[PDB]
Formats: sequence, C-alpha cells, structure tokens
Amino acid sequence: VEKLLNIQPPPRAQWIRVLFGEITRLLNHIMAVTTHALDIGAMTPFFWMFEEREKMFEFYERVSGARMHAAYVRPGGVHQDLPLGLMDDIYEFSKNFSLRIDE
Amino acid sequence: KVKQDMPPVGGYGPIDYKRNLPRRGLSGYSMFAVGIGALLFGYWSMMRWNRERRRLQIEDFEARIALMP
Repeated sequence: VEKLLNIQPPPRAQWIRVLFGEITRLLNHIMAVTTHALDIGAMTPFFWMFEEREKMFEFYERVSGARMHAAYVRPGGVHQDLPLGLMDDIYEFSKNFSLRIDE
Repeated sequence: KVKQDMPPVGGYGPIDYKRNLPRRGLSGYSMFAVGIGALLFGYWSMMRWNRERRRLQIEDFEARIALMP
C-alpha cells in the first residue's frame, strides 16, 4: 500500500518493522524445525524451544496489546510504539537465545 | 520536556551469535583402548571364578561318590 500510494514511513518505523520482522522469522523457523522433529519422532525439542517461543509472544503482548494476530502494522508506518522498557526484555532474550539454539 | 523513546547509551554490550559445539577429547581410538581394556579385565576375573567353581564341582561330585555305596 505504501509503494502504490507514494509514501515513505519514518525511519524509526522502518527499524521497528525490521526488528519484529526478523523476530517473526525466528518464530517461524523455530516452529518449522521443532514441529519437523515432533512429526518425525523426538518428542522433546518441541517442548524446549516452544518455551522460548512463549517468551516471544510475551514480547508481542506488550508490543501490540494482544498475543498473536494483533496487527501492529499499517500503511504509512507502524503505530503505537514500544512500551517503555521493552527493548531491555528484547535484549535479554536475544542474549542467551544463542546458547539455547546451540543446545 | 525531553523525549522518552527507548535507545540507551550505545551498544547494549556485545552479543554472541556464532555456533559453538566443542570439547570432546576422550576420543582417539583410545576409547577402544579403555573398552577393550575393560574386556581384558572381565575375562581375567571371570576366568578365575570359573576355575574356582570347577574346583567346587569336583568337590561336590566327591560328596556324591563317597555317598554312593
């Protein structure tokens, strides 16, 4: 809609959009892998990692004010910027997610 | 007033993405060496105990044969 409508979102909108873009990518990848395990066998990794996924939705619930389908994206940029103190939590998850995925 | 948007003093400290999967050093062939070693113990001890049990066997047959008449 932006492209066709000749608009650019302000920079901070673009950055937030990127952030939650790659966060969401972390979601869909961790799901695809884990559920690919559970389908094949391997009952547990589904559990270990979807715990962290629950932390991810714990982020969304602060951000957009709902769990999963809440939009938080518009044409001409996102609305309702992050609640004060969110990026701390984002940082904290991103800190040791590396350890857990290596697990 | 001032603006309440998030970003703190820069950098949030470092973060480590890269993969790490280290540390197993017990494995040369030497794993075979310790396992095969354990076998080499088992056959020793078990050898001894079977010899002893044969000794007992003869002794028991001696009980019976002394009984027979």
